[PDB]
Amino acid sequence: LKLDKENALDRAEQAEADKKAAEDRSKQLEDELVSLQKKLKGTEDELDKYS
Amino acid sequence: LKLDKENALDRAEQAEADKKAAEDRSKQLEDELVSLQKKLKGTEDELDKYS
Repeated sequence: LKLDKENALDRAEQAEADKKAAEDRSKQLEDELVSLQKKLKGTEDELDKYS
Repeated sequence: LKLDKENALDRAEQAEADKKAAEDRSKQLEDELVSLQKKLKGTEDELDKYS
């Protein structure tokens, strides 16, 4: 039916939306691995300045 | 419609595979962000130890 495709599509479309959300989380987490690594190296560069 | 439950189920399997690859990345990047944060706090608490 249209309801089988709509439910399978709601799963696929929501999975694409969840891929957007999962990608939003993973890309933001990669941006924040850069933020964390950059602030880790901010702190490391500052460790040397304080050391 | 009739085969779009199957096309959208396979699309859901792929979209779930890609949301999962993005989410598996979100988890790996979360583990890395937390590892970087623990190292950042390692360096930040050490920035204080030197400061």
